[PDB]
Amino acid sequence: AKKSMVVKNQRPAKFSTQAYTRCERCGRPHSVYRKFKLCRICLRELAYKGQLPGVKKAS
Amino acid sequence: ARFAGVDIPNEKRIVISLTYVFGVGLQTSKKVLAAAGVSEDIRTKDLTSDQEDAIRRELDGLKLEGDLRREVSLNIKRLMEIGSYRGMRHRRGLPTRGQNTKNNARTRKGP
Amino acid sequence: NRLKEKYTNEVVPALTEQFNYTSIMAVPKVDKIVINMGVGDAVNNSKNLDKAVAELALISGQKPLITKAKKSVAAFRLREGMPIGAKVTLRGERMFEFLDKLVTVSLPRVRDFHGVSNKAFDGRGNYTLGVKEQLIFPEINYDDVDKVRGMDIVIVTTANTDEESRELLAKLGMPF
Amino acid sequence: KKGPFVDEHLMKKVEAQTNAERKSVIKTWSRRSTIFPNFVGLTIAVYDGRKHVPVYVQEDMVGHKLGEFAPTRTYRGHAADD
Amino acid sequence: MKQNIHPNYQPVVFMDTTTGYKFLTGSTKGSKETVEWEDGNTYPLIRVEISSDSHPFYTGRQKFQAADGRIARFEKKYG
RNA sequence: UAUGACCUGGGCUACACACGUGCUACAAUGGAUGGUACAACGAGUCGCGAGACAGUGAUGUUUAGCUAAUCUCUUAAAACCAUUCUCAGUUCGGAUUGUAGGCUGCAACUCGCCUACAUGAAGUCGGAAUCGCUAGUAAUCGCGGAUCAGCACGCCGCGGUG
Repeated sequence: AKKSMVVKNQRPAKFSTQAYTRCERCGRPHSVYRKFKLCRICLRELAYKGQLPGVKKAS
Repeated sequence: ARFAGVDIPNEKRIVISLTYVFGVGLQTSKKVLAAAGVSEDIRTKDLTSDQEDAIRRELDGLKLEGDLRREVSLNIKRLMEIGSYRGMRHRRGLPTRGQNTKNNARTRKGP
Repeated sequence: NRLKEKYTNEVVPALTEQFNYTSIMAVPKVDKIVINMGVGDAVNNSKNLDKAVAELALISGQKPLITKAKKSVAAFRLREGMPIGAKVTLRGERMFEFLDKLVTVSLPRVRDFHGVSNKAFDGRGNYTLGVKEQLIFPEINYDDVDKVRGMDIVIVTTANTDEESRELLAKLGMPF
Repeated sequence: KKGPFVDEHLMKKVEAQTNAERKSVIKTWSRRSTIFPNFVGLTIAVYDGRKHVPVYVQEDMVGHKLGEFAPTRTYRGHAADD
Repeated sequence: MKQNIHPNYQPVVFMDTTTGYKFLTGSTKGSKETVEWEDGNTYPLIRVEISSDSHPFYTGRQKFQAADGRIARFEKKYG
């Protein structure tokens, strides 16, 4: 399930109609910044630290 | 005749005096507003004398208003049981968009 | 009239084709109409029906009289009463003052699928008919037709021949 | 529409049963089916997921997909509706 | 007739113009008025110029409703 | 040897019914008549995508420009005058529908739209009550992201009026 839901979209499916992208830590569903290739929820787990020029204190 | 002679109102344009009528409207009633050259007209309590006589068959392009009735009828009443995935929903009564009928669409859905 | 002449001369062939030949003075022939509201409905006020009597004076066959029901219905409590729905009971050369409406005006105005009424079998050469609204008879009907209260239309031949009656009306004006 | 869309393997059963025999059901799959005028007068199955529905076709069945051939959208139905 | 018909037959000064085919008398509508137009209380045009074939069950047989029916619901090359 | 899976479509969104739930209306400040002027307005020559265009619009037909303090977006609306509908279930009010088309994608019913058009239901200001609103604050109008092939009234921020 972590591999049918992490490894499966890593495996080549039909199209973008089928293999919707997400971050590569945990294959979490949408609300995913494809402009930065990472989930909101998983990128938040970084945003504990944050490597971004955005202001960190929840503007 | 009569099609254009049916149930004259005053005070209006012929376009609203034909959307007023079952059918001919904002594409076509403005098209024959111009094709009979009417253009508001009336607001008069007089249509014309003879742009009627133009707009008998100039109006009679829609086939037909009674066969709009028999066009909904002739369409769907053949179109009953193609599926009947759509006909059953249309005539049982829900708006058959494939529409989310959980709570709302309350009037046509029936409370 | 006009359909006297085209009647007789146009049925002189249909004399021979249909039932009687040689009865050249007395062949089948129309009788009359009756034109009635007959709605019931009198128990509300009877006065709206007393504007249906002006609808029958408006269609203007003759004097718009009314009938009394034989028993007064317990489900309608109307206590026999004379207003029930209107009456003419119009006949003759007044029918011949009335039929060109039927054949070249009335239903060719209302355009409702040539008004088929083949169901109208009155046993012996008579033929019923009804109507819902009347936008018929120009410059007489309008500004009070906010609801046409109805009318019924029954033609009747002298003959008992139903199909020759079908050829007798449907001889002229109205297919079924 | 422009750039049409149609079945493939049971298009090869349109062309494998139109020529041969108009009889049998199919373990179908289609959200991607149509109906041609030649197709009328035969029997095909509809894949709900358990019941490959044996429906013959009439000309009324215009070129929809097997996701809407017959309402195999299982919803019971006759209990509390409308 | 009644004597002095206090009901209708009242003469509105109009015309039962063409293919209603009536003129004017003690009369009020439709099939009743008279048979002539060659003196003309008003002149015979105001109603209509096309006959009972003005009914669209027969107006040159009224097959102008055709074509309809077989393009319902599919003679097409889509999908 | 199974609650672990590959495929396949149907469910996941289905509806007798309550509250969660915003917009739209009921109207003349509207609704048509036009031509405004504005902050935004971020991704991008990976993609946005001209005054090149068939148009009713989806989209092509061209993609000009486009590594953005270039460019298509980015020309937002009310205030503006022009005519009427100045009174009404109302040029209404937009429930559908039947379609007739395009876009997306391998495929638009489940399980996206959008553009027509025709019919255009409620609805004529909202029980008990509730909640919010002491400044650009309610109210209000737009823009973008937002997800994403497709797809966002409420969904983030910014400001236009007040």
